[PDB]
Amino acid sequence: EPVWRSEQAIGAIAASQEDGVFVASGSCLDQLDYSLEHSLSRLYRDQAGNCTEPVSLAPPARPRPGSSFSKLLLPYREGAAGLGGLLLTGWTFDRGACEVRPLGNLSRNSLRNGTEVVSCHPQGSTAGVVYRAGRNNRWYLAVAATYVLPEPETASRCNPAASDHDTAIALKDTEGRSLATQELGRLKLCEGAGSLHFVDAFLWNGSIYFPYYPYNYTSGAATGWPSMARIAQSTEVLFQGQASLDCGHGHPDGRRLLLSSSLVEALDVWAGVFSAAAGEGQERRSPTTTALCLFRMSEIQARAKRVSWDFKTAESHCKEGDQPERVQPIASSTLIHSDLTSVYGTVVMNRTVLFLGTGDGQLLKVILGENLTSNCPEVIYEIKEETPVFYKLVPDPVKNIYIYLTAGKEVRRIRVANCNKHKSCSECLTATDPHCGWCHSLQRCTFQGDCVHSENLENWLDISSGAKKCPKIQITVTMVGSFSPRHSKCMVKELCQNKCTCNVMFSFGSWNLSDRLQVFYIKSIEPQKVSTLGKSNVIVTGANFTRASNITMILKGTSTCDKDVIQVSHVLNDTHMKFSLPSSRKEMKDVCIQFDGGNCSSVGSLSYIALPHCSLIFPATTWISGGQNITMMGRNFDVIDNLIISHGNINVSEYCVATYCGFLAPSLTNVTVKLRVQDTYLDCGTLQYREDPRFTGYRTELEVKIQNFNISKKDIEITLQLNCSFENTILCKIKKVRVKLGNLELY
Ligand SMILES: *[C@@H]1O[C@H](CO)[C@@H](O)[C@H](O)[C@H]1NC(C)=O
Ligand SMILES: *[C@@H]1O[C@H](CO)[C@@H](O)[C@H](O)[C@H]1NC(C)=O
Ligand SMILES: *[C@@H]1O[C@H](CO)[C@@H](O)[C@H](O)[C@H]1NC(C)=O
Ligand SMILES: *[C@@H]1O[C@H](CO)[C@@H](O)[C@H](O)[C@H]1NC(C)=O
Ligand SMILES: *[C@@H]1O[C@H](CO)[C@@H](O)[C@H](O)[C@H]1NC(C)=O
Ligand SMILES: *[C@@H]1O[C@H](CO)[C@@H](O)[C@H](O)[C@H]1NC(C)=O
Ligand SMILES: *[C@@H]1O[C@H](CO)[C@@H](O)[C@H](O)[C@H]1NC(C)=O
Ligand SMILES: *[C@@H]1O[C@H](CO)[C@@H](O)[C@H](O)[C@H]1NC(C)=O
Repeated sequence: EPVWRSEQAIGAIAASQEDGVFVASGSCLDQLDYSLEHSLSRLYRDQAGNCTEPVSLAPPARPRPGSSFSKLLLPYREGAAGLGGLLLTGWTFDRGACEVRPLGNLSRNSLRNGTEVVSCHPQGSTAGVVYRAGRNNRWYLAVAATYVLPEPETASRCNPAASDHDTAIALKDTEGRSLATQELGRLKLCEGAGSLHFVDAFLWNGSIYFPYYPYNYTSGAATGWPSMARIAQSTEVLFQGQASLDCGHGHPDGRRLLLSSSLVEALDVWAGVFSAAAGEGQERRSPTTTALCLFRMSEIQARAKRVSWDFKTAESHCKEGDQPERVQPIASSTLIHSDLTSVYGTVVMNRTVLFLGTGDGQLLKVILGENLTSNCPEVIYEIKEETPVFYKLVPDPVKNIYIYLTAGKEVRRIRVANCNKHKSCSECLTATDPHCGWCHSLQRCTFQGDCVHSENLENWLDISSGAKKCPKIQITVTMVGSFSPRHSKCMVKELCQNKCTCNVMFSFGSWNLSDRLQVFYIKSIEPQKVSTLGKSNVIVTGANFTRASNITMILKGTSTCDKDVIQVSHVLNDTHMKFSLPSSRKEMKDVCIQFDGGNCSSVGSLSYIALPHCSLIFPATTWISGGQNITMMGRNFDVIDNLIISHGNINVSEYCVATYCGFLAPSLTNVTVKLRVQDTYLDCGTLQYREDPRFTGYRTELEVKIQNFNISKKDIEITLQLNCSFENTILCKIKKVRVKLGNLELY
């Protein structure tokens, strides 16, 4: 689990074919080894050495588009004959400058500079892709960006000249001086829809696609349909069409933000993570706001009509004609989810694998079925801090069993398949994980490369064989399935034979095997933040809760995973009933309640929550007398059942909200406190108890002298304006006097 922590939040990341992993964090761009251990080299773009962000960037609402300083960062020409690869990096600084440079030692001279290539607005979108075009097949760079943002301050003037005001897509040339854009190599804009935010750019079937969506950077709300603009893969912009993408299924007003994109290459299927406006961070965060939608590139390629809806065309006016066709996703695959942030699709052993990154630090992968039907996603890796996953996942190019998860300011290299939990064949083959296969020589569920050391390929049994094709005992007893060796020995108890041979045992040269109608009203439901371990007692308040025999609660979190259907635990007062929810995965499940018979009554959202990890303990030491409200800062404290103080246990109260919570130190000594939730106990540092401090008094004004404890004003009560400092004793001054400290009251 090798991690690389930057200092400022990651702005971009790419992975070269053989030159390491480039990560653009703040003002500086680092290159690392594929193990993310040592920054082989580093470039400073703004000022030497000091690579702090010149200005402050507000990390906005997870649905809202982020902001960074490194707009473009993409390697190309790599794997050439003799020409070392190139890296094209474009920054916000210097009017959106962009430099080509040698892919490798970063501190080498930039070959060609260039200005106004990428958007110079830190929150403006930019997405680029290089390709081959021209009579001599030069390397061009198609860049779609938000050049003009209506936020120019008279100090510095980013927004390009009045001629290039409405420019969205430009076909730069990586050879010409300063990356020159032709006259016709640019795609104009319609000035009505607010701005456009481009998410991606990729090549498919001789064309470039730019998935975007209209957007109001001032307001923060999408102002139209997420769309895809399709351009001919040439030297001059040949606008070939534009098509809206309709992924608002399962949500009232629809999903109009495009959070991330990825083209599943060998499948010709685009895969996009859409979301609806989730208020301010998480206030309208519903169980169905985000949705992974899969589109057939053929349908987008066919349905995109050249209409002047968002981009100026030479044959119409802005929104004075047709409206763009709405392309419908592959219906059997759309995966709804409360918080999705990024997607990356690939194909392994002729099976689509879509890794997804959720807004709470989960990387979970789905494996599409036969007719591209999605399975319920397995959670691969979880970030302990639940930081929203950066919207791009990059697969390790040199070892195809890794992927580089970026989150906040930390990058890490995580395997793509958590197949160590499978202990048998069936566990390894019914899960239908394409990366994982059973291994006889090791008798373990593992990757391919980790067990193809014996040259007989059938040693590592994969899924394409089928789950039934592992060895088993057959009755006249024999071995069935696919074994590695053709020589074994059978022994039953007590006939034995050898080899393909004949309690039961089949032993091989490397392994072995052995076997011997009224109304119904719902006031509310509490709590609404159940920890992942479930909750034994969920109280639903309402009315007439006794006029029914079979009352059920149905929770649905993920449009692919099944539903949690439960019966009422013990029907209390006709106004109150009580349920018991089981363990699940971190999610925000919808809760309907269906009585004896009828439609579900959607009581409201109900969010499972990660276990409470304990960050810090504010005082961290108090007098053996105690009584000081120790404050604990952490995450997900609202779901805490209660607290334990183990040394003998001591029950103590709690006064808490989501992130932090306090409690009077009751020990009356190094004690360990533990959050208990649903019969489980997690640790929280250690509180130490020492003797009460000694005092000396003097004197409007009052001066006191005391010989570890971090005493502060609200801790002390002096009745007749405290200010203290250590001078060694330690003197504290305030302008029949009484002083209360914890539980000790004296003078
Ligand atoms: C780095 O540069 C930024 C420019 O805004 C400045 O605010 C910061 O103090 C500098 N830090 C150091 C260590 O030079
Ligand atoms: C990169 O080039 C500089 C320039 O001399 C050199 O000092 C440095 O050692 C080089 N680093 C690598 C990793 O090639
Ligand atoms: C920008 O372009 C000029 C023109 O060649 C060059 O001198 C300068 O080094 C370039 N800047 C960077 C950061 O490469
Ligand atoms: C939406 O965009 C328009 C044009 O950019 C702008 O005038 C308007 O102020 C934006 N919305 C809000 C609420 O400001
Ligand atoms: C590729 O583009 C051509 C150009 O018209 C089109 O006819 C063809 O259908 C496209 N390929 C696919 C798989 O749709
Ligand atoms: C019903 O009993 C529960 C406890 O079992 C209590 O909290 C609630 O207030 C009671 N409601 C009525 C209407 O009696
Ligand atoms: C010292 O006391 C202050 C007073 O609030 C507290 O915030 C802090 O956590 C204590 N411990 C330190 C500074 O190590
Ligand atoms: C301790 O502090 C918390 C918040 O910091 C507060 O809610 C709690 O009531 C305090 N306890 C005492 C005994 O002052």
